[PDB]
Amino acid sequence: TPTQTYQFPSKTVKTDYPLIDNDPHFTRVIRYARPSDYAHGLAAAAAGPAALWLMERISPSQVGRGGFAKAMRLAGFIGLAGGFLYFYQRSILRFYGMSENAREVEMDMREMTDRVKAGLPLYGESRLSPAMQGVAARQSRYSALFFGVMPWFNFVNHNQHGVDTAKYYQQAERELEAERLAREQA
Amino acid sequence: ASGYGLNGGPSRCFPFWQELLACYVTNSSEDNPDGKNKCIPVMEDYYECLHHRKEAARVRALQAAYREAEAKKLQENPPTAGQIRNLGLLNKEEDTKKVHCA
Amino acid sequence: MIMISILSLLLSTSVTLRRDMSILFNRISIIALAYCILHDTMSLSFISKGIGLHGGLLHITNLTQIFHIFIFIISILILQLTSFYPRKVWIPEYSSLKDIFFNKILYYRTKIINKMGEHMKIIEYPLILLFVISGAVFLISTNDLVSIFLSIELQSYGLYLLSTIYRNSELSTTGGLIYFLLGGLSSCFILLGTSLLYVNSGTTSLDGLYILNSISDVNSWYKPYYLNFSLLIFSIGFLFKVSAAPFHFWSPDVYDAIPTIVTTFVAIIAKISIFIFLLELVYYTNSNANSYLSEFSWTYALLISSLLSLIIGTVVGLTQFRIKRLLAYSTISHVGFILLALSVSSIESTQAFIFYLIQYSISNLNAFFILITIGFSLYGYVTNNKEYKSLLDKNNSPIQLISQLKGYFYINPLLSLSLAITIFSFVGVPPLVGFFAKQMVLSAALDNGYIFLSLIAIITSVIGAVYYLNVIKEIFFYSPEHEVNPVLNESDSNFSLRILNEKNVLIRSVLLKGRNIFISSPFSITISIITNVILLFIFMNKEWLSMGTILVQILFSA
Amino acid sequence: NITLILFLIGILGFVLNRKNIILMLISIEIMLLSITFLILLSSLNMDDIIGQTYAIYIIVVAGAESAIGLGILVAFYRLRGSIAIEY
Amino acid sequence: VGIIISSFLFKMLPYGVIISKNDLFFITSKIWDGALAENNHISSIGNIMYTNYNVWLILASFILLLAMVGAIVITIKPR
Amino acid sequence: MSAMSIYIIFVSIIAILFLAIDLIFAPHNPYKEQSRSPFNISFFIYGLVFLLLDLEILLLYPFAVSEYVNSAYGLAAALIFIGIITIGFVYELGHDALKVH
Amino acid sequence: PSRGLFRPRPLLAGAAVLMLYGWYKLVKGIREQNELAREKMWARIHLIPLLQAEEDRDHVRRYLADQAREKGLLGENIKVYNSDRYVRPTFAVTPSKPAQE
Amino acid sequence: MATRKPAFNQHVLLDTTPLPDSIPKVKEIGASSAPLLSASFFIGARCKDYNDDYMQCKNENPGRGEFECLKEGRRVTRCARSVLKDINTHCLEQFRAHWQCLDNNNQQLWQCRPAEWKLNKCVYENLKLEKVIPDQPKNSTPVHLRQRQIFAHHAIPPWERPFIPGQ
Amino acid sequence: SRHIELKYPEVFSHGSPFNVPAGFYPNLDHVIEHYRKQHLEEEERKAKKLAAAAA
Ligand SMILES: CCCCCCCCCCCCO[C@@H]1O[C@H](CO)[C@@H](O[C@H]2O[C@H](CO)[C@@H](O)[C@H](O)[C@H]2O)[C@H](O)[C@H]1O
Ligand SMILES: CCCCCCCCCCCCO[C@@H]1O[C@H](CO)[C@@H](O[C@H]2O[C@H](CO)[C@@H](O)[C@H](O)[C@H]2O)[C@H](O)[C@H]1O
Ligand SMILES: CCCCCCCCCCCCO[C@@H]1O[C@H](CO)[C@@H](O[C@H]2O[C@H](CO)[C@@H](O)[C@H](O)[C@H]2O)[C@H](O)[C@H]1O
Ligand SMILES: CCCCCCCCCCCCO[C@@H]1O[C@H](CO)[C@@H](O[C@H]2O[C@H](CO)[C@@H](O)[C@H](O)[C@H]2O)[C@H](O)[C@H]1O
Ligand SMILES: CCCCCCCCCCCCO[C@@H]1O[C@H](CO)[C@@H](O[C@H]2O[C@H](CO)[C@@H](O)[C@H](O)[C@H]2O)[C@H](O)[C@H]1O
Repeated sequence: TPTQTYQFPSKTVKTDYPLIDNDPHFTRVIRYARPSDYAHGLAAAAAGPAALWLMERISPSQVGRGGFAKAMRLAGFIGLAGGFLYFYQRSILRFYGMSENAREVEMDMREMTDRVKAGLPLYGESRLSPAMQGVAARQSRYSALFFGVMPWFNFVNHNQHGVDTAKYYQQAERELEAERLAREQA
Repeated sequence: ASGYGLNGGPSRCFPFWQELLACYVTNSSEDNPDGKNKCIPVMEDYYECLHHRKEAARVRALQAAYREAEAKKLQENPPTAGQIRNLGLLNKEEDTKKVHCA
Repeated sequence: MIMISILSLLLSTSVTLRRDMSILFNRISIIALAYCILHDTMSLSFISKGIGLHGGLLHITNLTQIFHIFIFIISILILQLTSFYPRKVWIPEYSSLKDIFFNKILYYRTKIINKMGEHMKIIEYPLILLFVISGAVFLISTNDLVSIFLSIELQSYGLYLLSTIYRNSELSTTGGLIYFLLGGLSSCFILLGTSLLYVNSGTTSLDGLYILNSISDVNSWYKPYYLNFSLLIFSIGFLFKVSAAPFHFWSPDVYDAIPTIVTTFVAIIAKISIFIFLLELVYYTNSNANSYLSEFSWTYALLISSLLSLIIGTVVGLTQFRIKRLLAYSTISHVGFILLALSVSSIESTQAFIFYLIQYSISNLNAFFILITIGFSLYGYVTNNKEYKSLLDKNNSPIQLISQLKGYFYINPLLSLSLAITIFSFVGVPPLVGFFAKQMVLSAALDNGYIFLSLIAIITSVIGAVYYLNVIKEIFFYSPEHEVNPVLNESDSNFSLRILNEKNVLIRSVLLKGRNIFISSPFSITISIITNVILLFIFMNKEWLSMGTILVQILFSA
Repeated sequence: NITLILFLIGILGFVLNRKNIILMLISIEIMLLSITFLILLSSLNMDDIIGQTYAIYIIVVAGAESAIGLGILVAFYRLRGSIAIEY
Repeated sequence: VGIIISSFLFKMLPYGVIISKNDLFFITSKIWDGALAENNHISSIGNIMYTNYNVWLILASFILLLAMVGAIVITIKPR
Repeated sequence: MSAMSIYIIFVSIIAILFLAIDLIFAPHNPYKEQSRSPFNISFFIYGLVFLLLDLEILLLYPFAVSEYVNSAYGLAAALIFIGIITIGFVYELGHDALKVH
Repeated sequence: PSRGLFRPRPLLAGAAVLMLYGWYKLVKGIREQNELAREKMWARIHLIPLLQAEEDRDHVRRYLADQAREKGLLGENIKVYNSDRYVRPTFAVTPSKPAQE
Repeated sequence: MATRKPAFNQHVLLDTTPLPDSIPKVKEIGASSAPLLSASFFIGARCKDYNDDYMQCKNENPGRGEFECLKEGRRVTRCARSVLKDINTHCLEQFRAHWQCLDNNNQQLWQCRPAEWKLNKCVYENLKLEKVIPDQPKNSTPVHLRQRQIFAHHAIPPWERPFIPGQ
Repeated sequence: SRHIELKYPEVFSHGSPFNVPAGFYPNLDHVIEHYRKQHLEEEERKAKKLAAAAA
């Protein structure tokens, strides 16, 4: 127990499900993503180029020989762009508590409690300064709520995630204690 | 109020602003309407840190009383500047005594 | 996503100089804006007065994301005007699924569809709208003085470039010049206002200014007179940019001078973003205790602008004979209604403001769409009127006079009735949607004690209804001076269309006359959907008005 | 007091102008300079580097409007042949 | 216009802009903890310009980007 | 006085003396005894692109004298600022806006 | 009459190896500068408390003198800040004239 | 007074009023800038606890630390005074040789390594005090113990050897 | 509402970390405790909401 589980003032948002992280790391968002997120992301992605093709067949552009091929590559880039942003947003809303995250709470509790008992920092270690870690956190907190305008991702290992961390240390205490007596009573 | 100053930081009035934000957030809510009234003095201290109007007013008065008091008392021998440039030097102890009038 | 779309479209546009590729850059802009709608649609899963993002320089609110979606949809509807050719050729023999998807039609489409028209040849036109949209959705989300200034200029500078984009038009270059010059003086007032805020407060954050204003509102060496003075100058700049009287003289001239495709966008999007930003500022600058701070409220200028906008917009419009000057003045009297509900800061007025803004942005869009479609329909018509040969920039604004709509009822009855339904909505006639909007803004003001202003609004609504009715008298009360082109139906003048199956084999060949040319479906369906919304609103009102009741409940909540 | 005098000068440039549309470009810039100079002098008085940053961004936007404005003035001149108002 | 505008705006300014017969003098002294690694103003602007307030840089870069594309589109003859 | 001030005055004085020789000594004589054409758009573009790139390069100078603190987070943001301005340059290269080729 | 002194292959190889050698010497030097800076900072840190302590007694001295000078002149002390914090003076009372000199 | 750097300062205001008798008195340090930098590492080797208590104390009283932390400041000036006295009593010959070098070298330590190395060997042998720069890299020689200094204006002679405490 | 809730409470963490004089920054542990209470109350309220209604 570091004795300061909540160390930074954080914004509380009225949502419907428990908050896991105000700012998850990019690798965790991909890791906790459900296979439905993959279908949803790819479905949206293909929708961009497919809309341009369908719009070509029905109302023809009357362009010259290479124009449609250039346009399809641009529609294709915007498909992969929008499709990955939509896929990444679907997973992050469960960390934010803005989508049903019941499965993800279980995964998170396991990973962080298994980090605590391994002696690891809960969220990793940054090559950035404590102060730059603070600046980064204050930029990516609830950021995916703004992808329709500006894209931002978390690539910094900081410890400002909006959550009291006592629960992680409490379960690690109760899990080492559960295994200690079993190891010594048999 | 930004917290970053001209020399590498922080800003001079930033302590008063955080003292003001702390007061508002911790004493004023929707339950109690007049909690913010404990913030009135703290805001004046921050408006005063930025603009220094009340301090200027104290000094203009105190300076007018000081000048009207030292313009009428008898003067024995005012110390020359060269004497007050030798004050506290390792070889001019005579001039330090004259400056200190001890 | 808007920023990923701008840079990607920019890179593709940078390496091309083909003007035939404009059609497809506008189509990809529609698809790009649809992804922005799907991302902002997922950003509505929380109840919050606001969350500060990116270092507190931005914020997200349910109202901010709701109106980011609205801006993207309004932009998508306008973008269609450059994504599809104005007219199409349709035959009953090529009308099935097998035909539209598996078969193909061959014919000389160039003069029929206006393939090389001016609007279909600006490559960076879809790009510059995206730049304007970006500054609009930033204004809505700004939590800092600096971010406000940088966002307002991003929007303003792109609007100037839109007005000047038809470079061969001596009317568009003048209008953009007028707009940039009077718009720059407006920007100084916005910059003076924010500068005077920071020098008296030491802060650039809106929330710190809100808390400084909050503590000052209690019924000594530092009395906060600066906030209501600074916001007053700050309001003059934004009053100009929405063309509220008396700072209104530019709009009739600029909206008349630039092409009609352009004025659809220019005359709609700017008011959507400016009015949203003002609402939150009016709410947190309110006085809950009547003191000497409340006697100098900056919101009085909005109450005087509303009074002046109601009078000027309806009285000056009486003697207008140019349709775009008339619609410019009609917008001024509509912002007098919008400004009256903003100035009364009440739960009811805020709900009335959200409805008036959305419903009017949608309805004033139909008026522009109908005008553009009417001009593209006179392709098969000829006129000998002398007053029409003297017109200028007849391709940029095909319809410039209300005299040109004389007898349109005979030429196109439902297009005429669609414009009738839209115009009567501007008047406020029930059961039309525009009535329910003015109803909510009259009931809000009356319940709060703005009875004198409400009486002035219903008097000018009669005066403004005079010039609305004059447009209707032209379309339905007189015979048309426009007559069908004699050559397009000579009985010897036919164009051969070929029907081809998948592997380019001639299924059929058809002989077609000018009677087989019609309006493109993108413009006919868009007009049809909005006219129906104006007409059938009293059967579909629950979720539109419920959204506004919930948005205002969060803003006033606690 | 210098910042307010120059703000008047830019404003009086619009008061005294019936023919120069160039001088309205100049008077907008004098007004931007006065407002940036005010922010800059109040920044030194409050030990705040954020005022210097806001001044920098006002200089960038000010140049960008100069580019956008003189470009539109060039588009207008190409077709009109005069930048003079027939008063 | 000169009388009215000046008579209003002057009151709005802060005390330190209008700070300049007994007269006030501005006193200054030295500090040591706040002088350890003093930065020039550009280094201080740089310390915060690309991190804490980076959104302003992003919006200004797009304003310059607009002034580039828009000015060329309105003036040059394509190709 | 400061060296900068005395330096500017001395440069100013030398300029006066060189000027004086011309007025004092060089010979003097009392006798000191309308078309329109379009100008190239290129002249506008040279100042336009200079003004925009000069501002952008200026905005990068603070980064160079604050790199130890900006570090990796600052590098990233400065690279995103470089990339946006580069895309605008590729546009003037793409449209030959400079009209040089 | 081709000569190897201007053949591209030897020139690029020679130019490349020069750049790598200089980039090796830049890597080592800046690493030494950054360790010289570490020793300069620690040297000023060990001196900061003695230097600040002598400054703090001087700030206590003048403040207690100014508080007394007022009580003897204006009859009381005018409170400037509602808080009890020590704020370093912005303005000071000054003699009417400087030392003769 | 204000910590702002002055731009148009032409006059100095002195105050001959002494501290009140109630405050316990202290004798201020009389070493100049260059002697203080020669002994800066020796002072931080011995006074570090007191130097840290003083900074920690002022931190524990925000806005009120000039007052309320006087006794601790008096402890830092007595402890630093004890190190300056000790160098004078034992290391005077090497101590002056070092800081008079820094006088003509922009007060830059890398410029005067040979004098410091001889002073480091005198202090360590007489006062057991050693110069430690905290958090120095472990893959390389300490910069202060390097035979070659790249940024030195004058080359360090090969026979001048860096003092390692114990060899 | 006559009360404003900061959209960005993380402003309490603002401030240059360089050339900081001792005793410059105020003690804000009571601010930290106010924002800790608020996080704990929403966590518990939601926990009551989706555990007493899911059984
Ligand atoms: C006249 C109209 C003017 C305004 C126009 C704009 C109106 C926009 C209305 C959008 C309302 C929000 O619509 C919302 O979309 C999101 C999209 O993920 C979905 O909402 C849902 O998303 C996620 C899944 O991704 C769920 O886990 C979450 O519990 C829920 O919020 C629902 O489909 C709907 O609740
Ligand atoms: C006539 C045009 C067609 C009708 C136009 C209006 C249709 C869309 C109205 C949507 C707004 C109201 O509908 C509702 O509002 C709230 C406001 O935060 C949002 O609701 C969102 O946050 C809440 C609270 O965490 C979640 O429980 C909910 O799942 C989520 O979607 C959504 O936006 C929408 O679920
Ligand atoms: C010859 C025609 C002369 C009249 C023509 C115009 C009048 C048309 C109908 C006006 C109805 C009277 O005006 C209506 O009266 C009721 C009470 O009586 C007011 O109810 C009240 O609301 C506020 C809020 O509590 C009260 O502070 C105030 O005492 C009063 O204005 C309504 O706000 C007002 O709208
Ligand atoms: C820049 C610093 C301030 C200036 C310092 C130097 C000032 C010098 C002023 C005196 C210059 C005298 O220079 C002298 O002027 C006279 C009068 O024009 C000239 O005289 C010339 O013009 C006159 C006009 O009436 C003729 O009659 C005369 O025949 C002819 O030579 C001389 O050829 C010239 O040598
Ligand atoms: C970090 C640095 C990155 C550098 C990136 C370099 C930019 C790469 C993309 C831009 C270059 C490709 O874009 C290309 O530009 C050239 C040069 O004007 C154009 O060249 C062509 O058109 C122009 C204008 O009519 C003619 O003057 C020219 O003679 C002709 O070859 C191409 O039509 C365009 O497609």
